[PDB]
Amino acid sequence: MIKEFSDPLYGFVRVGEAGLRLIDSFPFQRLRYVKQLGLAYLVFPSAQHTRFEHSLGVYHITERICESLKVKEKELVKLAGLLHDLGHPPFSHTTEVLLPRERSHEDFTERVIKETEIYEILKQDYSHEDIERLVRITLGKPEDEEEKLLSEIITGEFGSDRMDYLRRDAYFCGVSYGFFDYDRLISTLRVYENKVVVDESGLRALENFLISRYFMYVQVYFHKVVRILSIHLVEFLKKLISQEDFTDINNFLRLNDAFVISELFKRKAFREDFERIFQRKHFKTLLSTENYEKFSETKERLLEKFPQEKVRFDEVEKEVYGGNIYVLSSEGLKKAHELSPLIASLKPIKLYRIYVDRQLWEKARSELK
Amino acid sequence: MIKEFSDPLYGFVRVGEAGLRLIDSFPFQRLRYVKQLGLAYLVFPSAQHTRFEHSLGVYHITERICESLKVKEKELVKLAGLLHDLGHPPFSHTTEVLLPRERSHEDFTERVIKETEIYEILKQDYSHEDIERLVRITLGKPEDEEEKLLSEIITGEFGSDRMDYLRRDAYFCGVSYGFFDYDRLISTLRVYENKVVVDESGLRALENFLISRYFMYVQVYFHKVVRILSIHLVEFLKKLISQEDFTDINNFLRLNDAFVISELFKRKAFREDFERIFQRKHFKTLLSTENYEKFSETKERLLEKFPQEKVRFDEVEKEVYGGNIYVLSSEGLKKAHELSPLIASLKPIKLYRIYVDRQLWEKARSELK
Amino acid sequence: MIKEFSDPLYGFVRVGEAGLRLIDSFPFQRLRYVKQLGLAYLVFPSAQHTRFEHSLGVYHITERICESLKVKEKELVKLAGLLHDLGHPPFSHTTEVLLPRERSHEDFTERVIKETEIYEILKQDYSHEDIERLVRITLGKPEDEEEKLLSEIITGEFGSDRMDYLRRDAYFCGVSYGFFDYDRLISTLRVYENKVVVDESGLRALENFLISRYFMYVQVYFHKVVRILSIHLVEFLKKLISQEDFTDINNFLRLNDAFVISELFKRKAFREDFERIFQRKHFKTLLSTENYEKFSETKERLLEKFPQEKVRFDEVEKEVYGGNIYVLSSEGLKKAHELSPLIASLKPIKLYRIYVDRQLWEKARSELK
Amino acid sequence: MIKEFSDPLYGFVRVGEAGLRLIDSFPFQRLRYVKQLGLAYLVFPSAQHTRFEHSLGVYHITERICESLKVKEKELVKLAGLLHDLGHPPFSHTTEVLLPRERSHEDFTERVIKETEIYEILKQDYSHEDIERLVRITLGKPEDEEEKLLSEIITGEFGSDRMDYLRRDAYFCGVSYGFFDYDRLISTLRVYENKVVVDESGLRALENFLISRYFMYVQVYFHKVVRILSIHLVEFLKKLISQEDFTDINNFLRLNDAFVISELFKRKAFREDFERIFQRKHFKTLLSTENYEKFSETKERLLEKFPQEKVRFDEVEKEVYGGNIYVLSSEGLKKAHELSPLIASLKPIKLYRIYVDRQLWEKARSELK
Ligand SMILES: Nc1nc2c(ncn2[C@@H]2O[C@H](COP(=O)(O)OP(=O)(O)O)[C@@H](O)[C@H]2O)c(=O)[nH]1
Ligand SMILES: Nc1nc2c(ncn2[C@@H]2O[C@H](COP(=O)(O)OP(=O)(O)O)[C@@H](O)[C@H]2O)c(=O)[nH]1
Ligand SMILES: Nc1nc2c(ncn2[C@@H]2O[C@H](COP(=O)(O)OP(=O)(O)O)[C@@H](O)[C@H]2O)c(=O)[nH]1
Ligand SMILES: Nc1nc2c(ncn2[C@@H]2O[C@H](COP(=O)(O)OP(=O)(O)O)[C@@H](O)[C@H]2O)c(=O)[nH]1
Ligand SMILES: [Br-]
Ligand SMILES: [Br-]
Ligand SMILES: [Cl-]
Ligand SMILES: [Cl-]
Ligand SMILES: [Cl-]
Ligand SMILES: [Cl-]
Ligand SMILES: [Cl-]
Ligand SMILES: [Cl-]
Ligand SMILES: [Cl-]
Ligand SMILES: [Cl-]
Ligand SMILES: [Cl-]
Ligand SMILES: [Cl-]
Ligand SMILES: [Zn+2]
Ligand SMILES: [Zn+2]
Ligand SMILES: [Zn+2]
Ligand SMILES: [Zn+2]
Repeated sequence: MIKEFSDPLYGFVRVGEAGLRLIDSFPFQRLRYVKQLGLAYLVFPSAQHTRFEHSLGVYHITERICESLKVKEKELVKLAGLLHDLGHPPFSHTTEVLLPRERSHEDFTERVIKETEIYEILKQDYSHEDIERLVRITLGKPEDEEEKLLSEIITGEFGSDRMDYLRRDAYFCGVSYGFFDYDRLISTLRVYENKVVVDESGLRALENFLISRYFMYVQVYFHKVVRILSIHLVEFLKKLISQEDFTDINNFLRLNDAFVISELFKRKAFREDFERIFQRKHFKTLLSTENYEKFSETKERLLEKFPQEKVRFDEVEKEVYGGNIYVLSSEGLKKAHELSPLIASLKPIKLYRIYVDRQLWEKARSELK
Repeated sequence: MIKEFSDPLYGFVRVGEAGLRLIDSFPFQRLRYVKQLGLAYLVFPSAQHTRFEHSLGVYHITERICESLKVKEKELVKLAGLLHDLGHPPFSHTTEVLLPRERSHEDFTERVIKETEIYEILKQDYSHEDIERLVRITLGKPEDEEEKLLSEIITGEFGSDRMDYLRRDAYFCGVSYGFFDYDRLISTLRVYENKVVVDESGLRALENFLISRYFMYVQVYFHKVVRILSIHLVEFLKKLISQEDFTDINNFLRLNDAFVISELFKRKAFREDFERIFQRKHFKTLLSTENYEKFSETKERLLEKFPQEKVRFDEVEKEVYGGNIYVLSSEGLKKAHELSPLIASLKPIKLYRIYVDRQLWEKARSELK
Repeated sequence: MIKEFSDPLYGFVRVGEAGLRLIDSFPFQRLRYVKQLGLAYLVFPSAQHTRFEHSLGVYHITERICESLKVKEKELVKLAGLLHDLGHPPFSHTTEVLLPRERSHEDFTERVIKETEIYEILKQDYSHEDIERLVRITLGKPEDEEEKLLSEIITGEFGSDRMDYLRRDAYFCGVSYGFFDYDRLISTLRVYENKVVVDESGLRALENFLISRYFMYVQVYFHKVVRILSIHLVEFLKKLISQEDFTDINNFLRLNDAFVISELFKRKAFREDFERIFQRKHFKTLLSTENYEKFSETKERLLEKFPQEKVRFDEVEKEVYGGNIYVLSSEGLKKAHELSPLIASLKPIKLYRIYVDRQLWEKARSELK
Repeated sequence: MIKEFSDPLYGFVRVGEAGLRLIDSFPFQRLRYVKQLGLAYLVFPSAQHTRFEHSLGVYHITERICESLKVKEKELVKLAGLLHDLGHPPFSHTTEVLLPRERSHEDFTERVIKETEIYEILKQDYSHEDIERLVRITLGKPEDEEEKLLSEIITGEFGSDRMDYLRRDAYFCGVSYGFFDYDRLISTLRVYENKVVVDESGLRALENFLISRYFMYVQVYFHKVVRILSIHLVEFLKKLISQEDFTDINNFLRLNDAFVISELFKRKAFREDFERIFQRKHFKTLLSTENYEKFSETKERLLEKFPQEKVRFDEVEKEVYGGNIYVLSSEGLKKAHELSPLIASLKPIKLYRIYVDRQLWEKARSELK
């Protein structure tokens, strides 16, 4: 009826019968073989956590938020959270790689829910219409204001998805700045005018959350080496799937880290990809800057001199505060930046990197600056 | 010879023989009877830590920083850290009330070191000249470059004094928002051009340190009730020291928290002081705002209707980053804001408060809206 | 209506209107001036926490346990927990000192509840009969099986009193072994046959709790120096109160740490007490042993040779597991030691100490072993 | 020259050039593909940590212990710590299945060090003789007293190997019951009479270490489902290595977790193995008891009615304290139980389990009661 799972992020996650049935299905079990952070373990060696544990964590936090917000459709929203990652391919930024292969561009999460045993499991407790609702909610495609609130609980600025992965990524990578008082923040959330908002008692908790998110992006998600390994990985994965066909969902489901890593370790047609990823031959950071003009002028000089195939450019950006968070004050709604100098200080992260083939690095360095 | 003291911040603090002799003296033991945060325990109940434990913590953090920086004169700077608080008067913001009531203005820390057994104790290990250098170092008044480096270790922006109190204040108040473990920050410190600077590998640790400091200010030091209690206390302390004579250092040494409180709890002349501070009859916050114009305008309308005696004003304007921290880059020494857009962007804290006698509070409220 | 208090042990403690009224009374405020651990700060310098914060913590944990156990009289039990320490005198083991003074030997907690403004505050919400019930519950003097369950929630083996002070004492003294997963233990508690019992899912949590309790006793409560300072303190306090009269409860209420410490610091008739406690002249540990026979034979030799006034003996004992804890298993109640080798291993702590005047220590050492 | 690796257990692990050259070799990188705890992640989902991170942690803890103990041959013992796992075969309890399938029985750790690039790498820094000493030290087979001391640092009861895995296993499994920070224990270690011993000031830290180890055994290593999964895995692994030839070391090196799992997930011969391990069809626990007689009697009645193939038995009998740890007292060297009644009293863990095919489980249950 209820089973407990140890999770070092929370203590224990209690899961009821519907979640357990889903957990034991083949598509959910597959997530144990998909690292949350892809190749990041090559930089942060303890980053071994998988999408399976993250999905359990999302279910847990979704439950907590639904409890705090007194949401009526609690069980349906918890399952939406649990199943949020079913269609995630192995690695980072590789949904954009898979989608253009299949003719429909149908989201893989929607497909795994509707085309596998997951669909049958859900029907035990829900109508097909409620299942369509859970698909909209989990994919962030609400059709009305009711679904919008429920979807925000998982995918919003305070969503259970983000709350779990920020803390889980911090815990495994070893980044103490990524922790925030999730418990206190959840307790200060309110529904107001069909929005999830923060009570003014939660203003420090909100600051801490936004700042923790800043640290995770600068330290881990935008780490210069994590990014170039991902660049090499995606170029490889583009080749591997180039003639693969996803009309059969089982060709998606057979995609896990090990499958891709094995093709890389064994086929000699991919030796170059293999070296760039696994033998420390990734292109080397020539420039990392917050100054777009400096980046652009260096990029231009390099491309005048070096062939394009020997360089890579990466422009990364993330709003730390997107201007759309309300704080419920004594005098009604206000925007968080009106009340917080810290939130008021927050600007988008903008980082520009140039990487070069290890053979040309010295030449590119001296003949360019 | 070497004794260990339990300290929940650090595990144990190990102290050598010179430090123990100093710890055992009466002017150091006095610090056990002066709360680090004065009356803050009336708002944050667990803020019971004293200047005694803080001083042991400063000694321990000074040791650590000297170890990281490979400082020659380690023992002397450790002792300068240890004795840094000898001249502190009970509660907060009290130095400025005692100095005018003393003819020459001499710093009480220097007086306690020179006019009590502390001097004889230090003379066992240090020359007359090194004791004068210890005094300058501890007061932040160096006369040369060696003294300036050593003084920076204790009193600088991330000096051992601040590193200990920010962490200890958070630990005892219960402030779960900052990350307060500066082991990483300490490890990335360097001496360059005779300054304590941060290596670029410590940029994130420096960001975390400045954010943790912002949280302590907004949550604790500038808490609106903490501030009004201190306003009441300081008014009283001035009456109590109308014209006390500090020519005899023992009249300073007898000032501890219990002495001040007893003088209050007992005398019928000081009854309204007692009520405002200890019977929860402090002036009530009418306005707390970040807008100087709203403050100025409310102050005007208010002083039209009510007498000055029945109101108190408080202006807090505090820099979260002072523009004077160096980071050692591969390109040489930079200002921290030159390398961290986030630090470059941290805004100052600006808060304006108006407090009114609790009897007139409802009267003042509706008469202003 | 609800006020939040920061407590580093829990985050925030939320207190309703009845608790707030009680908190702001003179007898509850007095507890801010009574250190939980008495003179232990002379050994563990950060042990500055007071009975005021402990009482708030007891209220908080009582609420949590009542919630987990679905107790009907939740509010009355929470207040019983909040008011549990009202009659605690300053220091350790000094209730046994005060009781024989007053003619009635009435418990001081009962007296403070019934003879001060506390009584009037409680009547706002409860009948005098319910107030008598709260007195029985808080003092562990239940009159029937209903009251017995409620009283166990506060004063039992898993009581909220113990759960708070073990963790609070660990947090402030700096003893990491004294922490246990209080949250998990509370969640596995059950009421069965009018007893608080532990579900079998909580068996590890129970082991951890009992072991944490072991560490606190060996490291802190029975620390050899903590004990001899308490021995000197109690002998002093016996003198101070010898002719004091407690028929007026205000003579109890004026007893706080500062009052006693001041009599000690200022009256020269007590110079010897003062030195033994505050000038490092406490009797020195000559023998500390688990072997009663070795203790007894050494005690006899010393008393043949030295006058009794120059030695002190201390026999300390504590059951770590008292054989009276039930675990609700699949096949009904069992005793914890049937299921746990760790609990099965636990024997009473038995420690025997001899202390001697610092003048006779060397003579006692050589002329005795 | 010196590189830093994030490790959530320690902050960062700093490695010098000899260690980096070893870390970058293929036999060391293999360890990234072998989970520390085998199949435990099927019960404790976050148990994803690998032998790679564990080996870096052993290197780091070895460094720390050499620093505390002032060990001359620090670099050599650190490298012995680093390479300790080179010969580990994927999953748990697998050494004993590989050794009989290899003619001479030579330890695979020694083979990997001598028969791969590891040897050439070590020869850059160490003589032929020091490499033979490193091998003995790491295998716990010393030939003299220096080698024995160094080997104790890694493989002893509180060796760096155990200190790291107990803490790392707790951190990733989520075991909140022990205290697993052994900084204090390390600081109290001494070398006496050429043994690693504990100073009496570390008696409590030693008690905590042994209790923390008890918790890991009862909660994780002896978890009834963890044990049955390993029983199924080991039966399969034996079939897979019926007669594989390990004369070529590359046939050992190609054994990682994914290789074993692939061999299973794919071949139709191994289908019931696959189901028992990966499709939650493991034999179900019929009996778990501490009573050998109940075990023996249930085993008998059971084997009367059901065939051997449909049942599995497991006997676990593990010493929580082995009687062979020394504590340096003021009276000289003692056994730990001579000084700690609690350690003297810790009982062994004894657990007997009977598991049955999940089809026959209800049939076996009521036929036995
Ligand atoms: N060399 C090496 N570094 C690793 C490994 N795993 C994690 N790391 C860390 O991640 C970083 C990888 O960057 P690297 O490829 O060496 O390029 P770098 O930025 O010039 O040092 C290193 O600095 C290490 O701190 C590993 O297996 N080998
Ligand atoms: N009333 C009261 N509040 C306390 C006490 N100790 C700490 N606090 C905390 O102090 C804060 C504000 O106190 P209060 O005097 O009631 O000011 P106000 O509520 O802002 O008008 C609240 O967070 C209380 O939780 C106490 O003894 N009495
Ligand atoms: N000397 C000294 N020790 C203190 C003080 N506060 C805490 N301690 C600690 O508590 C212990 C007190 O014991 P002490 O009176 O010195 O007798 P000891 O057991 O022989 O060291 C010391 O070992 C210190 O670790 C203090 O003010 N002075
Ligand atoms: N059913 C199931 N349990 C899991 C899984 N991963 C971890 N667990 C935990 O594994 C434990 C026991 O698993 P199970 O196979 O159901 O054995 P049983 O419940 O004791 O018969 C429970 O604590 C689960 O919470 C999973 O994928 N499926
Ligand atoms: Br569920
Ligand atoms: Br209440
Ligand atoms: Cl939680
Ligand atoms: Cl990736
Ligand atoms: Cl995010
Ligand atoms: Cl010293
Ligand atoms: Cl103050
Ligand atoms: Cl809590
Ligand atoms: Cl005491
Ligand atoms: Cl107790
Ligand atoms: Cl090295
Ligand atoms: Cl295994
Ligand atoms: Zn997600
Ligand atoms: Zn200070
Ligand atoms: Zn209590
Ligand atoms: Zn190992």
